[PDB]
Amino acid sequence: MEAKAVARTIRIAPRKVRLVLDLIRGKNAAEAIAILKLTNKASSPVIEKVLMSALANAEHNYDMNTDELVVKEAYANEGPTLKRFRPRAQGRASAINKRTSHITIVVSDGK
Amino acid sequence: PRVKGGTVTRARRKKTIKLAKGYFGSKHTLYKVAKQQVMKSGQYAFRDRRQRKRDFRKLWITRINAAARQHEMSYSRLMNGLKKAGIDINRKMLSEIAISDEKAFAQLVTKAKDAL
Amino acid sequence: KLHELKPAEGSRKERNRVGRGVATGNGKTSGRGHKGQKARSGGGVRPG
Amino acid sequence: NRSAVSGGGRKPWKQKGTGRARQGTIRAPQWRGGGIVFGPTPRSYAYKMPKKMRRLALRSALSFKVQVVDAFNFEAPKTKEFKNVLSTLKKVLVVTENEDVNVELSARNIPGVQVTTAQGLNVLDITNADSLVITEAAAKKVEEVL
Amino acid sequence: MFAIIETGGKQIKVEEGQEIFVEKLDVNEGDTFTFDKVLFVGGDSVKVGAPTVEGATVTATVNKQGRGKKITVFTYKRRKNSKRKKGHRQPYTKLTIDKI
Amino acid sequence: RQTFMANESNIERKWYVIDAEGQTLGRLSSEVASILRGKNKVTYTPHVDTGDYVIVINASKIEFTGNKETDKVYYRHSNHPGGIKSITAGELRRTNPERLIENSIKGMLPSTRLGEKQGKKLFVYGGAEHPHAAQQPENYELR
Amino acid sequence: AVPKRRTSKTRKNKRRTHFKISVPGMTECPNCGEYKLSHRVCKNCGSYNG
RNA sequence: ACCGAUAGUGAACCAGUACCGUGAGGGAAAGGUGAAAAGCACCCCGGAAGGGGAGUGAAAUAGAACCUGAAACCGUGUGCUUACAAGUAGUCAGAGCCCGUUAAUGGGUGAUGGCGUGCCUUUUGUAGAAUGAACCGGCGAGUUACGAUUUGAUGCAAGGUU
RNA sequence: UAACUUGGGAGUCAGAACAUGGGUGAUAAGGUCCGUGUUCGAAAGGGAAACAGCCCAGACCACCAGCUAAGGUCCCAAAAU
RNA sequence: GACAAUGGUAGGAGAGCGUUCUAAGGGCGUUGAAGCAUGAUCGUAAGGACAUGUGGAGCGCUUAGAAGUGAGAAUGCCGGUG
Repeated sequence: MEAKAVARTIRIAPRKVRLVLDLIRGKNAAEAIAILKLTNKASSPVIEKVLMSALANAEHNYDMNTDELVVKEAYANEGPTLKRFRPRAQGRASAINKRTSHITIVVSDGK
Repeated sequence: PRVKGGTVTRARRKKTIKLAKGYFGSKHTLYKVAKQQVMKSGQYAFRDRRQRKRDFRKLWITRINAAARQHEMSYSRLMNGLKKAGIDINRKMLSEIAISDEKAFAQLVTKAKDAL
Repeated sequence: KLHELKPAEGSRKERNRVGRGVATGNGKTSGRGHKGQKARSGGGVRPG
Repeated sequence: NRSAVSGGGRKPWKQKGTGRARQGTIRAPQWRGGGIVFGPTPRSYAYKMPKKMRRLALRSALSFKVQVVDAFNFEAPKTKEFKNVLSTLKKVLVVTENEDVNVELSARNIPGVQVTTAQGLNVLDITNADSLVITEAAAKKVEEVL
Repeated sequence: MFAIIETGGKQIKVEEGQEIFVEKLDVNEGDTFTFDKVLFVGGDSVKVGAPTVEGATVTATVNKQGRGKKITVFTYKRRKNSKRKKGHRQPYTKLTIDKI
Repeated sequence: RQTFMANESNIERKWYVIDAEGQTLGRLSSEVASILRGKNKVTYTPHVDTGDYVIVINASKIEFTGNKETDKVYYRHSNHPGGIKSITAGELRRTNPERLIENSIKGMLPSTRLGEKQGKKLFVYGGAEHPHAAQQPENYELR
Repeated sequence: AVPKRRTSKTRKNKRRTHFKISVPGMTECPNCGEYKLSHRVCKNCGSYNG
């Protein structure tokens, strides 16, 4: 059927994550983990975690073969941003947005 | 008593955003640009009804003139042929009669040249 | 009768309320014309 | 208003070199938390009108009621007795003489019934009522008054 | 076999079995109605036209009597605080042309 | 109401061929542009090209009037600073007549997206031989 | 300088047309059984054998 | 015929408190699970967080970042359309393609053609290269007391009125 | 078919160009000051390419009807090669 | 019926819509109120209904009365977000 895994308040910017998520969307689940292990980006490990949890939820709660599971969807959504401040010069000060993201992945057999 | 403005501003602004859909970009999202473009739309529509009348008048004259030239006349010489032979039909009907029946428009052109 | 009351025809009028829109007639400047000593909150010169 | 809200009395910034709008206090109306431009003030609402118009309004209310029982006899205040008295004869205005303090008590608990006396006939009381139950004496006292 | 009927200050090229739309006529729903302002008749049949053909007429069944889509009439003068909104549902009557 | 509009399946298009020998340039160009936009025909609608394909031949033979051969300088700018070019009609009639007649005609058609469709229905040859034998071109005389 | 006019969210996405990152250019290891990255040591089990 | 969390006290919350100042002194933001904690036992992925089931529950997209949950804004998917074209982005006409309503001359898109230099303010006169507005949401400006004056209504009338 | 009177309520006291009679200037100025008129101000529509004031003409609203106005009829661009 | 009028800035006059509350009357509502989302709906405008989702407990309607009664502009204030 379909099995999802969501990771919430992952402390990475969401458009530093959609870079990687634009790769493994539509792919098989084997090459997906291959890519997510081989890539240089810092979003790969957390997305490795999430995609492996998606596959495990499939094979444990829904019992669909972990051989034909294709990543139907994968997307990041914004989250609660931590707003910080940085001392500029001459007494000024500039905001900083330590933003977060919610990483959802949905693997489905396609049947 | 106190009367805090609630769900009365929203209602009319929503009413104005529904009214502007199909617009490029923030014209259909934002209110202070959607209102301006809705006003411009109303003014343009007011103007364009009158100009619609004018446009079709031009087009009818153009096609009647294209028909009469295939019958060795003008628009002007023909339309004087009519109204001097005997008062007749208007331009829209006369054009689409020249379109549908090529066989009655020449009836009229002979009866018009008969007006000399 | 206390749920159908009718003041005598011609007695009451609703007050004039300026500075609310431009379709009433007294909205933008609110009946004061443009700039000047009398278009300022604080009245004009004293009477006389 | 501005004079009453706490704090203020300090121009926040300098008015000239900041780049922000020029402000005078943080307790001005356009801010939040300071200043109501107009509004409520503790003030009365009553007014008057001539004696003759007052009396004519009372006469007109009774006139539209016309458009009367014997004396009430209630030793003890017993609301069921009063409910029976109202059923044998529900916006009732039971008008009595000076005051019978066993008919007001017998009747103040019934919803829709209002009791009063000939010296205390309102116009809101009358026009709120669907019926008038005035005694033989109260009819004569009000014919004497008005 | 068509014709040209003058109805409401406008000519209309009308054949049989056709549904037409005209400005408001006084008749009610589902009624006959004879057009006399016919200035030109005949297609493949004959080609006769006078100021008014005066021998031919048309007969139509009054199919319906209603009001068009509300067009809103908005317009404003910029920088001079003047604007004006109206509405308009132009009433029409639709007819079936029964015979010519 | 009823006003026939030309569609993609309504339209027809024809091929004409006009001798450009002995004709004044503009007196011919107006006729040709009329044909190109397509208002020799009764199914004229503005938002489509109901006009025809035209083949102007003998473009090395058009005639000017008066001192227009030596005068009537055509200019063109190259969008580089100071670079403007010029050519007189006499030198453009022997060097490139098929650009003389084309520029005359295309200045009489609108500058729109549909006016360029119509602009590229004109086929101009300096000579009496045009390779469009496979199109059934018709004679045409100046009305 | 400073931007004279705020950028639409059309021009933005057009400019981010090329903000992709390609895949690494990997292969499968004939020994490890899994995906390695070409011309590199196999992550999973050991050898290179080139 | 007082407010209802930007309101009402500066303070509905451990508030004259964080914080700011050498100091006198200035000064915020911060409410809502559920009828009842019944507040998620157990299993799986994970280092944990976080999830997916399984249960509590009337409801868990009521899971303590907990009543509804708008808009700006950020995304994923898809029906119509766009890489020879000069665009205050609409409006009138209009093929083609896709659907199917508060069922009535239907809805979405839009090849193409005609017309068309935003809004306020201030000005003799602004597309103006004069002002002002990043966008969204909320708050934000002729009021009340007492006198005078004229108008409408009502009541009496050489009297009227407290 | 307006006019005056007596009442309540205002706004205006920066005007502009065009024709015309003058002053000033230099028979300069889209200059400046006055008499008379028109339009803009507060006026959209058509013509003057574009263009408040120039010529025509005063928009209650709908119409895929007709007649004219300034101005025009080779093509762009409606109507006379 | 017939005729006549209906550009408009400062400004003058009239008629109205809508919001919160109050009185009276009469009603709807856990068989689902307010609100929010969508819609191809009715009115000359301000605007008024209706249907479906969401929501979970209060709201209309007539007639009067009283106003903290309507926001796009203040280098407006606070929050969020580009």
